Amino acid sequence: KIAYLQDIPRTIVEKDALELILKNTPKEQWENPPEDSYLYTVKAFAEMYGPGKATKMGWWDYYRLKMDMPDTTRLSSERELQEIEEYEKLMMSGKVPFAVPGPSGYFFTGFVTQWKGKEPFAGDQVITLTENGLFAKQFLSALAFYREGLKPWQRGLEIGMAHGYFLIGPFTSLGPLRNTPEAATVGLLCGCAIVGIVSIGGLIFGSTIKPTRFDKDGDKPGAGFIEMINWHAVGGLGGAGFAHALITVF
Amino acid sequence: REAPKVLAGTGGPLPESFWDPAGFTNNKTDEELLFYRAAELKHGRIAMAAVVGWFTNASGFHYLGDLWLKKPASDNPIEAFNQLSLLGVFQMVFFIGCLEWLTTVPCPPPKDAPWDVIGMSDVLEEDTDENPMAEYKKIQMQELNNSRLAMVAIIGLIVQATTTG
Amino acid sequence: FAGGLTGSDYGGFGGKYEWDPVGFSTRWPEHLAWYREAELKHGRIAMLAFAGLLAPDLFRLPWAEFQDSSLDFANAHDKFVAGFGPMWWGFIACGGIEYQRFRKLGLGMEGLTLENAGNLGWFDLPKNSEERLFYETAELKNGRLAMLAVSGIFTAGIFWDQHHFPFI
Amino acid sequence: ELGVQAPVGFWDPVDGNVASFRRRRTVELKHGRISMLAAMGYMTPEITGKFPGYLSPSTLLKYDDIPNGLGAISKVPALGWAQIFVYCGYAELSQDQTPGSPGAEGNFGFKVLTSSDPDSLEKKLASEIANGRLAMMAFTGMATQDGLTGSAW
Amino acid sequence: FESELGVQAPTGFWDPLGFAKDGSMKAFKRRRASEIKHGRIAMLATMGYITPEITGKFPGYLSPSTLLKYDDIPNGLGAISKVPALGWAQIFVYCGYAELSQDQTPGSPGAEGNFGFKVLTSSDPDSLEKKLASEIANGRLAMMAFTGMATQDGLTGSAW
Ligand code: CLA
Ligand code: CLA
Ligand code: KC1
Ligand SMILES: CC1=C(/C=C/C(C)=C/C=C/C(C)=C/C=C/C=C(C)/C=C/C=C(C)/C=C/C2=C(C)CCCC2(C)C)C(C)(C)CCC1
Repeated sequence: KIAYLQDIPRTIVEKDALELILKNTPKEQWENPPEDSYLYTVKAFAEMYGPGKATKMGWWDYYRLKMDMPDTTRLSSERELQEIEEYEKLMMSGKVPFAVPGPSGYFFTGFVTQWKGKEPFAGDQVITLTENGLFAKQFLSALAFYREGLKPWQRGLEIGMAHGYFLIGPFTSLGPLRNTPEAATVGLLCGCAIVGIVSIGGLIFGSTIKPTRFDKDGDKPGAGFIEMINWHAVGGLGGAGFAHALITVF
Repeated sequence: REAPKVLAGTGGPLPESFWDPAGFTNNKTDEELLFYRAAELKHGRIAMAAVVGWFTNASGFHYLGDLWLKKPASDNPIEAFNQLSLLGVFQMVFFIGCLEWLTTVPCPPPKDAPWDVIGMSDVLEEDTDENPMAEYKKIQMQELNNSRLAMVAIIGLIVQATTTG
Repeated sequence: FAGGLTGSDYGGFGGKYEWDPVGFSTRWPEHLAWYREAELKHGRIAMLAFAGLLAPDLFRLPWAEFQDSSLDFANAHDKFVAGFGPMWWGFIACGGIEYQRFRKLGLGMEGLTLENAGNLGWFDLPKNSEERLFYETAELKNGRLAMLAVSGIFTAGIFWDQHHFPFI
Repeated sequence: ELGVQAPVGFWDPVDGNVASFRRRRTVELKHGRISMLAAMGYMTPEITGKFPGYLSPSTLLKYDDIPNGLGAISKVPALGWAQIFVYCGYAELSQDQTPGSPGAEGNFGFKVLTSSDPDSLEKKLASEIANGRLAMMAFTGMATQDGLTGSAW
Repeated sequence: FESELGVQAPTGFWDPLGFAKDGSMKAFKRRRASEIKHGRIAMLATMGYITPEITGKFPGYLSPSTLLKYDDIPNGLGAISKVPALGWAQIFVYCGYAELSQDQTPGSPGAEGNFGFKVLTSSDPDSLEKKLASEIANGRLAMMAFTGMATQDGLTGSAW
């Protein structure tokens, strides 16, 4: 075995502490401890003080030696070493022990979410719960923009109804004429104007970028997107009018 | 046990004690047992929020309901429900109705784990061997044991309130 | 764990507990005889202590000096020891019994080992060999509980000024 | 086997099977235990008095103010008997008959039978059930006494 | 299903509203379990009104603390507010067990009305159908009798 690790006096370092050092230190470093490693000091002293060597030390030299050796509490135990050796294995295997940020910190949720996607080198395929979970996937797929089997005008109508119904509120309330007796027809006009402006922007997008994911086969490129935008304008008008009708009637 | 093995190591005082002192699970099929758990977790998850909602309302924090009723509602959560404006209650029912619709029809949970309403099963491992993770069974215990306590707790709140104030 | 001492085993929902979360047994294995002897003797006295505080409230010894009211558990000690008194009658008695333990295990308690500890030899009720194991654990489990019980009795009774069985 | 006694045989002028007898045996032993607890339980508020005391819920320092064999109530200890009822259920839902593989075995938590004095099977199992039968009649007869024939003693 | 214990004689397969055109095979047993449970409750419910009418109210005290001689509690509706909530809780608990006993889950022996009473177990003399059909038929009569009895106690005001 290694020469300097045999018959080392307990006064230099205790048996349990030495075993803890040897466990913490990687095996390949036992023969020649590097430098600034407790094992390096153990070697540099056990080769000077021992049974066949200098058996006594000055009180100050021994005092300084006792403050260079580990104090039996600053060394990781077997379970902690297992924690590290397995945490690093998880991290390198592409799996992340799931954690959630909290009040300046994060709680470990005790879950192994496989992190690297199907393309391990792709940066945007790292799968997370909020985008790649079952609920997230089915929610995104079932949106009007993505729902299967919807004609482009249906997607446009649904999105427009949502936008037009919502956009009335910010104007009819806390608007310039929020306290007038009408106070809602103004909001209706402003919401219809916002719907028209964003529809014009969508028409610009469809006449410049021309997305072709909604076009049926053998059609003018971007025709599906243009139809979706026109029916979004129609749906925005309808939703704004419906919200105004509900506000006035009720 | 056979079929109760699908919900094994997940209940009892200690985690691996199938309690069932009524035979409610024996002779029942695997899908029925999974559906019984889906009912248990859903009750418990609502019970946990119910108890938290009860305490943040029985202490004096009913802002939406003090600002809608234009007066501080009574601390007693049962009596505060009556004072809460009917528009508020109907919207509360509708929001849960949308959530219950959303989970069931558009984004259904799997049929093997009908309680994965968020759907971690497509990114979770649950079967690896790491220590600093793969404690998902333990956090399943904490959800179930806490939720079961919340279920009997919230009933105690309602029963005592409706009887001995 | 701790020789063959019966502190663990038959100890609740788990068969064996083995509660030594400081290592006072592994660190000092030569004292497992002393520790058991101390643990048992603590339990027996505490059990007599708790059953003590209650019975004076009903019957009083015929010593005719203890036959006086107002001698609760916060003043009986400092009252009986006199200028001697009943407390020395008890202390002398405890000396007589404790001297017997010396004879059985030698003067230095060299014979004290991990199996004869807390075994004065008074065998009237026990029977068989497995019951002795069962009764030994039943002894300690009662004894350890009363050690914490009389600890709560003495502290709570004198702090909150209870001095009687509720000790509240 | 088991509770078959000596002065009478199977005493079945009405179960008479295996599985049905097993459930009936569980009822028999269960009723036997309560009566023995109740019979000795009723004699104690008698001589040795209504022993209780100490700070109890709405019954602080209550000297077991539930008098008479029925116990009555009036917010005196009998309302606290509901806590006995609740905690009796806890033992009835944790250490119960569904995991009680034999007739009415609770795995002998106290280990009284591990040579402490009771024994497995033979007279002890027969003595428990026979004593339970006597106490059940005694407790019922004691119930009649309190109702229309004064008190216990 | 057209050959179970319910078809007595005066009426055949009496399903005017068509619960059986779509009634699944397990749904029959589920609804049969509902019918058997309903009928047995009704028989107990009926006895529970006709018997305190002729036979006097219980000689006793009902609640040993709140002076209930069984005579201040009327036989019929309104007794729900006279009997204590705990005597109501305790009967609720007793009925609570009687179903949290040996299970009546779908497919279990408790799901077809079998629980283990066996007060009348004739030695299979072609009478198992007789006792079964009688229990179902009487339960059907008891349910109808109770609802009339409930309307008798309500519309008139008290008792009958
Ligand atoms: C919505 C209620 C509900 C449901 C559906 C379940 C479902 C389940 N539990 Mg469960 N549990 C609950 C509440 C519930 N739990 C509560 C509140 C507690 C705390 C005491 C527990 C404690 C518990 C333990 C300790 C264990 C289970 C287990 C199980 C599983 C086995 C099936 C079973 O036990 O019976 C399913 C059927 C029911 C529970 C029927 C519901 C109760 C019926 C209707 C009667 C109760 C009425 C009640 C007496 C009166 C209501 C008021 C009351 C609060 C006083 C199953 C998934 C076992 C398991 O999976 O472990 C591996 C197990 O060991 N549970
Ligand atoms: C809880 C009540 C209940 C239930 C669940 C059943 C269930 C059943 N009966 Mg049944 N039955 C009942 C009451 C009930 N019965 C009563 C009271 C009578 C006496 C008139 C009968 C007479 C009867 C006969 C003669 C036969 C059955 C049969 C059947 C079985 C097949 C028919 C079916 O699907 O019925 C389903 C039943 C229902 C869904 C009940 C719905 C009741 C509606 C909603 C209301 C009816 C009006 C009501 C009286 C209004 C009350 C007024 C009040 C509001 C004030 C099935 C197991 C047949 C059978 O066994 O075939 C093999 C058969 O031959 N029953
Ligand atoms: C809050 C203070 C507290 C009390 C008051 C308390 C009480 C008892 N504990 Mg306990 N305990 C903790 C704290 C407390 N325990 C903690 C933090 C842990 C996690 C490390 C823990 C774990 C265990 C285990 C593993 C066992 C155990 C035991 C007993 C026991 C014996 C009863 C009997 O055997 O007579 C009694 C009275 C044994 C067992 O039997 O539990 C029934 C046994 O195996 N405990
Ligand atoms: C707060 C909250 C939230 C959210 C929510 C939301 C987001 C909502 C929305 C809502 C909405 C946004 C709604 C809307 C609706 C709409 C509607 C309902 C509409 C309708 C329309 C109509 C009906 C129209 C019609 C028409 C047309 C189409 C054209 C012609 C004319 C007319 C009018 C006929 C969360 C969950 C996050 C959480 C918490 C709570």
